[PDB]
Amino acid sequence: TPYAPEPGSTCRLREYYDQTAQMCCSKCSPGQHAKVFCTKTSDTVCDSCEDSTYTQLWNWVPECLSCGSRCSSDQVETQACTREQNRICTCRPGWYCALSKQEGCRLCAPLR
Amino acid sequence: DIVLTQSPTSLAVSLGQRATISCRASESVDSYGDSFLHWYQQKPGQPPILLIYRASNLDSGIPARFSGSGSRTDFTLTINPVEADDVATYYCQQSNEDPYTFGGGTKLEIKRTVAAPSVFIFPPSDEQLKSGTASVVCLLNNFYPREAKVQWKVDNALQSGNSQESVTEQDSKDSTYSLSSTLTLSKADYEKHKVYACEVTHQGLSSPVTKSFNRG
Amino acid sequence: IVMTQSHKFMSTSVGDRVSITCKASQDVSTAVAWYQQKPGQSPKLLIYWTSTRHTGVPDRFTGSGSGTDYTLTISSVQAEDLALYYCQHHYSTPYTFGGGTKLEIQRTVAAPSVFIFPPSDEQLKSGTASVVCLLNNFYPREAKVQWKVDNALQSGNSQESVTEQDSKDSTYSLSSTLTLSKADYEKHKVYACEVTHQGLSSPVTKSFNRG
Amino acid sequence: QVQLKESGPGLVAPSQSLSITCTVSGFSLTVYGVNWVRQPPGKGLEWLGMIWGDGSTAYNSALKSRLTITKDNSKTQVFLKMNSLQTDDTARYYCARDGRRYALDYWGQGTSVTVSSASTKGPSVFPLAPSSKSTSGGTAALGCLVKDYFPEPVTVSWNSGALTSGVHTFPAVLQSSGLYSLSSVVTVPSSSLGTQTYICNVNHKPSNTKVDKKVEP
Amino acid sequence: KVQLQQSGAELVKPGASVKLSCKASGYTFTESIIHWVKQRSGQGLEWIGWFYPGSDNINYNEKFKDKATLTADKSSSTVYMELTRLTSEDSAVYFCASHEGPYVYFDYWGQGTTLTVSSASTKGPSVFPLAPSSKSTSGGTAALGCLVKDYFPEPVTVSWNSGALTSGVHTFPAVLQSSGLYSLSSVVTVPSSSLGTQTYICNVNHKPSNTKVDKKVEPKS
Repeated sequence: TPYAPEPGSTCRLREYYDQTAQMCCSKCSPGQHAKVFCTKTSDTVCDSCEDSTYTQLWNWVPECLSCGSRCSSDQVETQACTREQNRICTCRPGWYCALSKQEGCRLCAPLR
Repeated sequence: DIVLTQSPTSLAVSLGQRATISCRASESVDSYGDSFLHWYQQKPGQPPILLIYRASNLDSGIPARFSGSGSRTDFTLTINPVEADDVATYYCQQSNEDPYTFGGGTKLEIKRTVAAPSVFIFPPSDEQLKSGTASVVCLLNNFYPREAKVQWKVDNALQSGNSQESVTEQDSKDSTYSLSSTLTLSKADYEKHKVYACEVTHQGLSSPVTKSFNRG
Repeated sequence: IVMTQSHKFMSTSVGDRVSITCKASQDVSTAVAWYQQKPGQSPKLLIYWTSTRHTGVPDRFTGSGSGTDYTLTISSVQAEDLALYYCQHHYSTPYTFGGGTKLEIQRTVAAPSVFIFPPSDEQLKSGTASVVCLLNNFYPREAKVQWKVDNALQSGNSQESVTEQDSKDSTYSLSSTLTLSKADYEKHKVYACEVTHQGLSSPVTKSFNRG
Repeated sequence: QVQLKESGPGLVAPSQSLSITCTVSGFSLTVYGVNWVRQPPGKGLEWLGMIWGDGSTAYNSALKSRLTITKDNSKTQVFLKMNSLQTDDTARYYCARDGRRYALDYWGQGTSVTVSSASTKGPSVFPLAPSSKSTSGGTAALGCLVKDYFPEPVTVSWNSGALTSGVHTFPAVLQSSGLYSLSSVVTVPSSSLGTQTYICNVNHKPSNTKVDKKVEP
Repeated sequence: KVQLQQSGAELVKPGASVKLSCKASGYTFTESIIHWVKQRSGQGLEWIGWFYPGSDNINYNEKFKDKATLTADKSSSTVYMELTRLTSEDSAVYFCASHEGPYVYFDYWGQGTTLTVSSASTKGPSVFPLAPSSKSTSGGTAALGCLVKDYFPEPVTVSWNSGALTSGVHTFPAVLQSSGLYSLSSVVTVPSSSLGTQTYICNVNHKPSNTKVDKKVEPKS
């Protein structure tokens, strides 16, 4: 609901301050992005994002992110790209990784 | 309305080092909770793109090497690693009271290891000769830093006040400059002289290098 | 661990199939890569994972085999298949390659073109002359060059240098660099280089005088 | 997807009417506000008016009586009309969108409005061909000089956009006669000097011309 | 797209230390691993450890533990390989290469340097021109060349017409003359008709001695 704010007191958590209706509005669940922004009367109207698009934090952005295209060959996905997470590629099955990177490392090695 | 002063106004930081900017505000721009500030970045020629869109909130799809902080008056945008293509102008905008006012902004440059120019001499084209003008291009390449003294010798007579220079910006991929000195002359004055040459004085190559093309 | 090939000098022609082998020292499973190393330039990537064709390289460079015996092959060998192919594994800390299995194309006979020309005047002023005689597009490689100065034999007065297989038509090219002292050149009148080759019906002697 | 195209007259006389049009796609103007931004050459941005979805507009502090920002919601456009153009209002005009609570995210390429009285003149192109002097090491250099054109914005491309790496466009300098000139420093590998035919082209929208040239070592 | 660039050429003496530089261009440097390999004369290639700079992960091959030292400064995106105890066996081409996927297949092969180890000194080449077969016009393919003579460092580059003409160009491998200085006999067979109405300049770029030659070749009568 469009909770009317009062100067000297901030909005509660899970509520942002729209600067078009000048009134506090709610923040909806991760994995769904605001299709129609908050207005004086209407609250946030947010719709789930499409495939390979996620949002891990309570958002109001009009567009989600994008996961990786593919893990190519000999790389099993260790975490599927659902609505609240990424596509973390990793090493080959039956091997391990000795290097490191942001998500999937740069040098594998046999399981010894 | 609100006035924002940006410190510094031009800085150069080498690759992989820290950078820091501060957009000081005359009035407390903190309306509710956290401060309302923006930290747009405009690359040379490109339209500005958003990063750090509310005090410290980071835009969706921006490298994590940026950051935001500060409230009320003091403000800070930190780029802990600086890559080659992080050369742009970083601005600041407040979103509290009409109207919203920008600032002068910074100019983050790259200081790389001293490079070596390569003077290239290009003669006038026959179409311009039949048009009645002569233009000779003593263009450098890959030189760094910006300081590079280019002078023209016409039969060992140094021309002065009859040439122009244009300098590009740092290349995004490798932080590279480029200079193109042009010497202009009329057709009547072109036929009264002879072989041309140039020199460089940048703190790269040991001595002034001369590339000379024979006349005709 | 060591990765070694079997033969070093695959000889073939246009249209035949080559079967460059590679045998590891352990159970290397399915890890191997094939490189083409045209001399002078830097190695390229042909195959990886023993069967995955790298982007760009032609379809004929298909890998095969599994386990410990791997085999590149070319079913439509063209002229530009002349290099040193290597195989590599991806397991141990010490990555090890092997020898260079060099392909070589065989063709019909060729007629060598013999070129002779005197040195330059400033070279004569320098102190040592050169009467280089070159053979162009000769095949078989077996071809003998001999030097006759005023119909007199010379031994130990010339060095020969020959190229590899030509990347366009699998031909050759040879050069001889006969050199004489400052005074020896003016001690004679007529020079000649003669060529004896399998593809020539009779030897051809190319000569020149002081003119 | 989201796309904002900005179109405006290249050159306008002083004290003449000015009209920019920003065509939007990918979002609904009924809820999203479009605001303009201006930037003088080599200067920091200065804000301009905004128009919300409802229609209410805020403006600047020093130009409050000069801008007439209006909207055509059905046509999906934001067109700005401005009057009393003094000579100091020469700049680029970016369209934009406040899709994130006025944290501007998507922008359109500016048209680089210029205010002057000189007539429009087309550019003269000279193929600044290389030679043995240019060839140094394993890299050569080719030039496509442009001279005697007005106004400033001119587009230069090489090989119809195919040639991208090793291409620079030197900033336009103000010729004392009152025109502009620039050159190119395209550096191609020397191993393929004979092959790989190189064609430069330049177009000047205010003068309505598209002139091509070919550079042969 | 990724390019790896090394130096031109060097020459040292037994018991020296030359620093091979490999500069990466196209991607970042906090994420760019670098491996070094050595191609000797004739035999097969070898391998040396890697220098992942972002995590500063350093690995060395067992054979080359005490010859190469890897170090880099994250200010120019370059990796330096310092060589020690350079005996006569180290005169070989040196390549720096990198992979893309997390397995290690060398797809980005940098240009090789031509390090040679000897106790002698460098010497500039002599670029004596060669006379075309004007008399032997019946062949129609009179050949002309540039007898590069008496240059010590093995790296030598004989570019013909500044790279404009590379069809039919032959660049015979250098010989070992009695004086101990290499020499080649680069020659191209130009058409007889175009022989007199076109310039066939040759360019010897001998990097180790910094010598560059622009000798001209023309028929004489």
